[PDB]
Amino acid sequence: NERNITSEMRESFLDYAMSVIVARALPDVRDGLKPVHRRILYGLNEQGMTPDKSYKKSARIVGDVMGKYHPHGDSSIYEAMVRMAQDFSYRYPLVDGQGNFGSMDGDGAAAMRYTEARMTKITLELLRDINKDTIDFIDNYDGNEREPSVLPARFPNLLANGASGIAVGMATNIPPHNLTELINGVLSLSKNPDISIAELMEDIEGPDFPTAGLILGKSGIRRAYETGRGSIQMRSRAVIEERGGGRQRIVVTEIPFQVNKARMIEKIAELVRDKKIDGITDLRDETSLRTGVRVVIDVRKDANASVILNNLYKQTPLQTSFGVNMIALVNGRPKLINLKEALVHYLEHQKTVVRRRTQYNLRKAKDRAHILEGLRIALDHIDEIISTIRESDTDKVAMESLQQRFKLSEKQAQAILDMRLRRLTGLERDKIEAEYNELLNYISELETILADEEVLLQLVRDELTEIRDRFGDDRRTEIQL
Amino acid sequence: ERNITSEMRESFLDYAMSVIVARALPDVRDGLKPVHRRILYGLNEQGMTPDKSYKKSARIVGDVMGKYHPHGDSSIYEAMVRMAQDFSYRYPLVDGQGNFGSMDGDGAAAMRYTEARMTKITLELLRDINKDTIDFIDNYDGNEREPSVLPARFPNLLANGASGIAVGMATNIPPHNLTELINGVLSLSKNPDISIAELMEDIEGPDFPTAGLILGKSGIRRAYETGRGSIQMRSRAVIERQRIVVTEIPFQVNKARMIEKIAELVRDKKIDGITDLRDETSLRTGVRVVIDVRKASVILNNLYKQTPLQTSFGVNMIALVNGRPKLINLKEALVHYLEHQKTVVRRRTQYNLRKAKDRAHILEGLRIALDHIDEIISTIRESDTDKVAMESLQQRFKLSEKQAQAILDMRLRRLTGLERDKIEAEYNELLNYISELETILADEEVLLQLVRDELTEIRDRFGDDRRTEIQLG
Amino acid sequence: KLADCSSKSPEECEIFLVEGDSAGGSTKSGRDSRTQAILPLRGKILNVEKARLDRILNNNEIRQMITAFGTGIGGDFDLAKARYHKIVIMTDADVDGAHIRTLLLTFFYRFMRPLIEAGYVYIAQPPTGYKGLGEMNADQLWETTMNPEHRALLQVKLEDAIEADQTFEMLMGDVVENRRQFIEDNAVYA
Amino acid sequence: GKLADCSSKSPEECEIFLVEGDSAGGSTKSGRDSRTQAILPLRGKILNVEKARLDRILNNNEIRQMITAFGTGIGGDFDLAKARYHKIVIMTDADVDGAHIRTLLLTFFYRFMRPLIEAGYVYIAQPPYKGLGEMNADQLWETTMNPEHRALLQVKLEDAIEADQTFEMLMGDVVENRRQFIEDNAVYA
DNA sequence: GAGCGTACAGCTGTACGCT
DNA sequence: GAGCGTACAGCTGTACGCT
Ligand SMILES: O=c1ccc2ncc(=O)n3c2n1C[C@H]3CN1CCC(NCc2cc3c(cn2)OCCC3)CC1
Ligand SMILES: [Mn+2]
Ligand code: NA
Repeated sequence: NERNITSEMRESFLDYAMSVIVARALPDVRDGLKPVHRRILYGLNEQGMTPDKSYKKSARIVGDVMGKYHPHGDSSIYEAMVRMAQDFSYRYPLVDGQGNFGSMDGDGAAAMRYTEARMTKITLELLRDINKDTIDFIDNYDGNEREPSVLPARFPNLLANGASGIAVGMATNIPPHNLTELINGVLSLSKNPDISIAELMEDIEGPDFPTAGLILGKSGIRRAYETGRGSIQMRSRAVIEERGGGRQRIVVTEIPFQVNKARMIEKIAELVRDKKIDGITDLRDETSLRTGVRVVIDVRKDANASVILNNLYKQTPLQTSFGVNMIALVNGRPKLINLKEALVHYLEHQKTVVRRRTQYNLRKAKDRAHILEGLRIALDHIDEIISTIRESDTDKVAMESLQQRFKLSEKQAQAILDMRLRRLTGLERDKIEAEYNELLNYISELETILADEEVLLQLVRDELTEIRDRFGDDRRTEIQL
Repeated sequence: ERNITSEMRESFLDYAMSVIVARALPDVRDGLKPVHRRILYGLNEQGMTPDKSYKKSARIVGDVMGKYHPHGDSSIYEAMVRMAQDFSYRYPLVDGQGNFGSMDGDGAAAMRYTEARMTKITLELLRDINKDTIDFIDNYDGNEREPSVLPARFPNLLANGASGIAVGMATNIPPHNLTELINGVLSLSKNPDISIAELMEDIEGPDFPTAGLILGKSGIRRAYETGRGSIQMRSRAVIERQRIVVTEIPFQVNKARMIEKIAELVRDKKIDGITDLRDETSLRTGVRVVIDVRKASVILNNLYKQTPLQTSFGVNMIALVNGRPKLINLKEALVHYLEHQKTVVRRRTQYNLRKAKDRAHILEGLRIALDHIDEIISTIRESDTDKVAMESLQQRFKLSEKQAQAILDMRLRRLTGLERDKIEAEYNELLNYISELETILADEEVLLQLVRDELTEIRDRFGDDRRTEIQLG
Repeated sequence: KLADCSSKSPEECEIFLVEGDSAGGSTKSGRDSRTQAILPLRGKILNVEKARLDRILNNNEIRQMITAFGTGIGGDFDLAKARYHKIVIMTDADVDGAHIRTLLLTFFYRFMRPLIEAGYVYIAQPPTGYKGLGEMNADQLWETTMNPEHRALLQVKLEDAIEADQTFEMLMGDVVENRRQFIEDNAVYA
Repeated sequence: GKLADCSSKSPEECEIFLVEGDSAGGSTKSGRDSRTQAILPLRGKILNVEKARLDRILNNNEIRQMITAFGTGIGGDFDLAKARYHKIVIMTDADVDGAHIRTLLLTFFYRFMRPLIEAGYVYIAQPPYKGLGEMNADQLWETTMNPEHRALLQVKLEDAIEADQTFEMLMGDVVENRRQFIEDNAVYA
């Protein structure tokens, strides 16, 4: 019939904008993932593509993810997966990929038909206890599948790997961090709810990029930690070595995060070709698999290498700023957060996961105890049980007779009818008793956790500590003060 | 060092042979090229049957690409698309949801948008595949298993036809009418010394999905006798100043392209009398191309000659027989298929008998256990381990290892009243079934009749009217 | 690109703008080729509220629309020279389709405003729940969306020119703040 | 187009690796010794210079890129002394489609750059297993590209007459002679 | 002639926010 | 500045046989 152009534009643009904000471009505060990444990692989990298992074809993964979880282009899915496997993009890679997954020179990965992928070992920690009712599941786009709303994420993934995302009306740009630092920070926070950002920074020095390099100063870091917004200068690792006859050369071995190496060299050569910079004689990318990143800039005899190097920082991506803008989803809404907020939201997420996991374990263990109690009754009075079943004309009658005679529940009665004859042998009765005895031990341990929040919080601590010891590594990015 | 002649000959022979035996040519048994067989087997493994809902095309292609077909996604998808088009496949093998292309050469929607499943009749290609009827082979990487041929309970090669460009050779087989083919196979099964002329009483000629006309029986006969021949496919056109209406076009003719050539004719002043050329074709209306005439028979005859309104189907029945490319006539094609059916049904029976006998053996053990249950329990109860219990059951009751195993695996709920009557009833049915299967394995004629019956059932369920009219004169 | 219709009479003719060939195929098979033309675009079109004029005119997709409508642009725009009296926006039933609709309406508002004023610009209503229009069969797409007898087109009405000027500038304009403000003002999460 | 040259300019020690695409090319660029090893990824099945007319051959992009990379020219205008590399390595996939691309490249080399073969600059690399587009940089370097460990097969022209016949028969426009060759030599087993 | 149908291979245009 | 990274979208060579 009729539709006002103003109403249409406002409605349609808000529809798109909100969707990009909440369901595309911005990561969750709890697991640090976007929809596409969480659907890739969940997809890997469902098809049992674990580190111990062999690589699977990338086309099969992207097809499974596209079909079940992500009703979007293959390009957007595949390219997302490739990033999580790149050791130059991801500080803690979440995907293990075999084949050509791209280089720092910005050549793309091989088409998905050549490559194979699987989980990394730390990705198991993202997904640990996902099947234990720790997180809520929601319908998928078509409603024929279920998908997680958030992963348990047993390590602080938002701050570890960081994120960048161009949304609508806003964006996010969060630098990666060191896992040993972050967990130490979370442990500190857990011991002091009224801890300062200042004190948190004793654990968390600043960003830690997979590409190492150098951070200039700590004032940039402090501001971004305090307000969620700040500018951190990333510098290449370059040295000047004398060459004899007064000659010098600049050797670059580490470049700023998210900088394309080939493109950076092109820029340098562009400045030399246009004579925008003075004193450079030769430019060679001697990067090899043996040496790693290596860029050699030869320098004329008369020219001062220090001046040339400083000029290269100003004029090229040799020095680059990372503009921190810490917008994550909190309770389904875009929020500019500070370092403490992000850690706090995560800790609360862990507490819930651990509390829900314990509740689930207690539910299952008590169910299993109920069953074992029924089996214990059955094996202790087996002669009576046999007779009761044999005198029964149908399975239904046997059900009722067992419940009446032995004061059994319906579930107990079913388990007895489902019992194999091999269970009547000597070893099995001791097996049921031993299983039931240690179960009672387990039930009380879980109750102790649910009885005291102090016990539960220590459990969170200890699990993070185990994840720190196993997956923690050295700082790569040197912060020069 | 490496001789250039040696390298050229060996590297080229590698490609040529591969293209011939594993790309471009269909098998005579099931009429499938590798990519088609891999698509259909994928659908079956993932349980994408007609009763189940449509599955995302991208998810099928990734599954096929990952396990079976180490080739481009476009190669697989375009192949799957074609099996779902009622204008390409005389008996479509894929059931497609969404945009799957038109007669005007418009391709299907990107695979992110389409959904697919098996057709009813694809189930018949795959029927009995888990009954040791066909030989399985390692996939390309050795992580998976795939079929070398499908059981193909209907003659798919001739029904759906094939065109493939190989190396050194090619294939072009027109589709046929299912009823006619099965009738033709039934005839053959009764008369091995049957002639082509006799076979043509059942199989009048090709039957294109796009219907239309065939000019004469001469082209058909020569193609059926030698494996090669020109068959004139003519559009269905009627005359009604006057206008010509085309309702059916020849097979594999692009409708939009054909119209362009008619318009190109009148523009070049190559034909006389055409005033207007319109395509009034809608899905609801069907094919309708109207050619208005200046104030018509001579013009229509002129169009047949000068446009793809009449197109030749150059028949060239090359297929893989025993893993080798062979130019075949009509009889060879039916013989090779029937012999495949005879093997399929034989192997299925062997499997079935083997399965039934194994089961009837288990049931014997259960009967003894249920008949003497008081003793069975005590023997089990007095045992310390499962192994001891296994030995005790075999010794005391003269049971096999499998029988004793099945007794220990028996649930307590099977001790109930109706259970004993349920075991004996199943057992009596087995004994008769075992008997039926042995009769089939012991008499060639009984096996051959079983093939006849099964073929006839598919004819009665899936057989349809002929679409293409064969005009004599 | 353009699959034109047979009728050369603008008053009874309608053109459908679809997202591409995947939707274009369904649309071409389902259409009434007598009076329904189809122009498949190629994903997100240019935001004419942000782009420079030079880029707009050279833009291939923009050019195809101007050529299809046959009116021209801006001052050269002649409503009499319109070959279609119904320009129907038929984007996919998703959030990106909603975006492409805003981009299209932006072009129409800034370059061919008289089309909107004359009431030539419509919005199709495809059934919700489908991934794309290419996900639909041609028969279902025709009956529910394209058939004049059963379809439900929305005629784009310009009621307030000054309000519209501000609306387009805020949503589609170069300044992010105005957009972020609107989002904060209006966004409904729960 | 997409050539990654070696830094050195001394052809006697330089080598160019011809690969099938960017999938293979990417891995190859990572793993190579960028001092002496160049990489030219083509865009798949290259034109058959035996069947194709000279107009099309000279118009072809991958053909043009190869001509430019070698710097020799074609025919009588061809000069051996102007070769940019003294090792032109055909590194085809592994698979049967690779073998085909191999025969298409040797057809081009024989017909347009025969003295390149004669001099012994043309080689065939042997990937270790399926395609080499699925290989890591370290894996590809050690197995195929490392002059310490690699096994390159030098193409040698023995009988010119016999080689002229081989190309005409296999790659020529007459199907029959090619069908015949297949029939005579194919062992299906 | 040019296209039928399985194979090989890859690139460009758009939106969006930020420093 | 321009490109970061998830989104939308699509095209053109090449081989090979026949007719
Ligand atoms: O449309 C065009 C136009 C030009 C062009 N140039 C270069 C180029 O690479 N491309 C160009 N294009 C397109 C694209 C080629 N395209 C072909 C399909 C392929 N699809 C990969 C894929 C998809 C899926 C798979 C596997 N592989 O299985 C799971 C589900 C879907 C991606 C690359
Ligand atoms: Mn869309
Ligand atoms: Na040397």
